[PDB]
Amino acid sequence: DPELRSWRHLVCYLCFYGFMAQIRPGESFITPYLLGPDKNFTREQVTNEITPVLSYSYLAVLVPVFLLTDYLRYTPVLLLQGLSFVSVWLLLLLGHSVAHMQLMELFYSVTMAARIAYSSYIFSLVRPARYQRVAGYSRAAVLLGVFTSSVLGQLLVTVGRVSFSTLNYISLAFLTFSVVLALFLKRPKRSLFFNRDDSVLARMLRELGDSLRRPQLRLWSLWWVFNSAGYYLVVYYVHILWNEVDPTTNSARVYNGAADAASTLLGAITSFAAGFVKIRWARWSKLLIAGVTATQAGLVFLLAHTRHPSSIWLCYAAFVLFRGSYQFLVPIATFQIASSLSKELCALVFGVNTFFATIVKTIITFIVSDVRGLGLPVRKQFQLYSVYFLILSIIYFLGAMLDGLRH
Ligand SMILES: Nc1nc(=O)c2c(CCc3ccc(C(=O)N[C@@H](CCC(=O)O)C(=O)O)cc3)c[nH]c2[nH]1
Repeated sequence: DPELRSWRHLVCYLCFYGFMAQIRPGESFITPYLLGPDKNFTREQVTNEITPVLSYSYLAVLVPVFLLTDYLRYTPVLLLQGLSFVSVWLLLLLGHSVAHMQLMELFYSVTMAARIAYSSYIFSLVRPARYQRVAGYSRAAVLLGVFTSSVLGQLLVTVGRVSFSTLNYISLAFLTFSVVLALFLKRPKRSLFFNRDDSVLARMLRELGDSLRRPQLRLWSLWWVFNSAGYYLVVYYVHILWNEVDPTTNSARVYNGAADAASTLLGAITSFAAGFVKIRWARWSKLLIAGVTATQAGLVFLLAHTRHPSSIWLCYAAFVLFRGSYQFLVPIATFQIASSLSKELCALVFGVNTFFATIVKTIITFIVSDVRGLGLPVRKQFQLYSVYFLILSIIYFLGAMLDGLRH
């Protein structure tokens, strides 16, 4: 039996690791570094040979990491999320070929599949009577981490006047510190699926069938499969589009970290404002999806049809508002799906709704974005993502009227 750690020395260390694991100052400046004068990649080599591997590998490492999170009891996947971080920035700084960058998207996809390895780690580390206070602190330390990583990434690049290569060495110093902090995390002794002391498969699938016939779980899983697949396709490719609108030689004029800190801050407000409307706007739920996906159709169209370099600040605001539109509906989706679900069925449905959204993200990425598919440039393929949300916002508006006229 291992010694119980001090309680105030654990929540302070869960919040300090969860803050320091999000410090990647050169993360918003990966694409202006790859497309810059430091890396020798063509604009069509990044958007068609490199960036679709971020979607392919995330389909390949999604299942494995989702199962190894519960099998290894959530600590070596927090180390694998930090060591694949080091392997991304070791390939940013030392990789030169296109295959070295497709390997970098293989290691970045491990860090995206192991993003739930920290929210589900505190779920199994902390007793349920004490969980909602630590999960409130650690979600505030993660959100403070991804905010100030983009602020420190911006102040070093704009105010500090450091290069993108020096910023990736500052990021590699913060990332080897996050591997050291992940070593001293307290590994749990019982997980949710594979390391409990006991079937679970029988309890879930008997409850999954009865909870699949709810018209709030099906509606917000259909949102999670399709509206979140189009969201990350805009998120992966908007920095390639900002390198087309404002191709500035100076790194201090980039402001990619100022737009990924504003969309973190605006995404925090819309996630806070969604806690007040997740239970009461459940009636007008298809109209809330169609009202936001129509806004997400206009902002991608506004991104796809700005070509003047002085209107790059409109392209930053059309993405901060784009992220804030999606982060408004995620706490509403998280509640309407997981309302009457078991905690083992929350991790199964959200693990499947992420997996089905990654299949849709892989199918579009291969057809629209890959050089083996259509090979479209970032500006033309942002016009197909604009009519992707418009087709989605038509279906949820027709679904709000084909079921709004029944009474
Ligand atoms: N060439 C190239 N360009 C890139 O942009 C890139 C990246 C970043 C891709 C990436 C960025 C954010 C999220 C994501 O899921 N974002 C989260 C959190 C972000 C935050 O909090 O700031 C979200 O849900 O918004 C998912 C994926 C890795 N390798 C790359 N290679």
